[PDB]
Amino acid sequence: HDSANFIKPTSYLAHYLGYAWVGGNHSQYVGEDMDVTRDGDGWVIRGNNDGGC
Amino acid sequence: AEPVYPDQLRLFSLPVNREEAQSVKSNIVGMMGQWQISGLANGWVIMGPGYNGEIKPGTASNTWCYPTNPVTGEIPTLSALDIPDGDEVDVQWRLVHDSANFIKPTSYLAHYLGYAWVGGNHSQYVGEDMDVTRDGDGWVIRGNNDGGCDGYRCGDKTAIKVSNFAYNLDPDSFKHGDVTQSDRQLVKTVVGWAVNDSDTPQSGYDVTLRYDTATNWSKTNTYGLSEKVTTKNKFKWPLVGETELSIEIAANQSWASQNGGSTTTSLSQSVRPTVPARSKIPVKIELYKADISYPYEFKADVSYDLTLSGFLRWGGNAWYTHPDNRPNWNHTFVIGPYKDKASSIRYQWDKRYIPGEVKWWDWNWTIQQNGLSTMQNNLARVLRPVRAGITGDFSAESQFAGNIEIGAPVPL
Repeated sequence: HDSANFIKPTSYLAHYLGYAWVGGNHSQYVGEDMDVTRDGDGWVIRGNNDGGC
Repeated sequence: AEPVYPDQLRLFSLPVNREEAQSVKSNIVGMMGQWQISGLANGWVIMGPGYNGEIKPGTASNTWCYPTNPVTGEIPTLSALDIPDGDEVDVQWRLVHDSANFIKPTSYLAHYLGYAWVGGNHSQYVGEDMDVTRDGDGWVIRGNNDGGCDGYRCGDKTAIKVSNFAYNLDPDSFKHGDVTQSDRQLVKTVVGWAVNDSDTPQSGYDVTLRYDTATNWSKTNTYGLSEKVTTKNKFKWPLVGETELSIEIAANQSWASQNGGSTTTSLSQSVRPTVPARSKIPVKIELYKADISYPYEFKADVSYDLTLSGFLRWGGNAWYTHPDNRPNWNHTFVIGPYKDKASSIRYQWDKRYIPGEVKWWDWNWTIQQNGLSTMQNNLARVLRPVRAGITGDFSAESQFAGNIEIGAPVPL
């Protein structure tokens, strides 16, 4: 849940390597508007997709 | 950045962040009417049901807030309950027949989680008019049902079951008494001599006796196929005359699979004497099977398994899927040290801030219904430590018993 030391650096790496759409629908910037969830024994971080795009 | 405990959230109509709102989103959105909209900090808005909980930039007439200097709401620790000394069954009897320190706290927990009819027919109050009985190796506590009652399924009362007691001994307290033997049967003996005709003491001697026993098992599955072609003809041959000739060609395939296992028990004994110069020493070893018995005592901390069994109320219960068809439920908690997540009250309480961990009981629901301090005080009593002195007796059949002897030296 740390934005400046985890969520943004990781999002930029995915972006620089060529992964598409690394961000949510309420911001035009990389790593913004990301949702965090607990899933089994790990965690999943993904852009928010409740609105349109 | 920091954990958010939903019981601390306060809505006003005169400030929670976007990141905080998302981590406990389903609690905030649950506490909202359909089509309602409320504000968050820094220009953000959280929308209620019907908008599916959407968090977007915007404004609102009212705001979700979280207090300055919040609390964690941990379960308090109480001092230990002392039970007068006796054997295991006497100590168990004293615990389950205690009304103020056992029967009522346990009854209230079942009630707060949603179990129906936790009480007898001669009182309108929870935990009153309860009967206690001994059943096999455990105890059963249930409301008395000899008179009549009035309510939907009022004859289907909830039971509280107590079993699987365990002891954490104080390291310096354990003692045992005389060990006695009976029904002794001989397995084998050996006798012999160690002889030293040198001018120095010698310790290089060894006599060893060993006895082993074992069992085993296996299972096998076999499948297969076969194909055959045959031809037959008649011919006239020299001297022999008409002959029937038959030729057969065949092939086959087979597959098999096996599983198995075994167990072995082994016991051995040795004697290794030191023998003086110019002397000899006799030795002897014996092995028997025997029934073994002895008395013991110690001081310890008492733990147990607590099981709740009944049906869950239609109007609301704490099971995380909140069923409404009045199903029969059975759940076990371990009152004592941690073993697992499903059975640990402290684990589940402490993790109530993470929605993905709520797989059994919903403790945020119980707080909303009864109050935070209500639930803290009830759980502190349910989990209170218990101590007692224990006396008892050990017995076992067909165990091993032995004897190893080094005799007096004889000069050569």
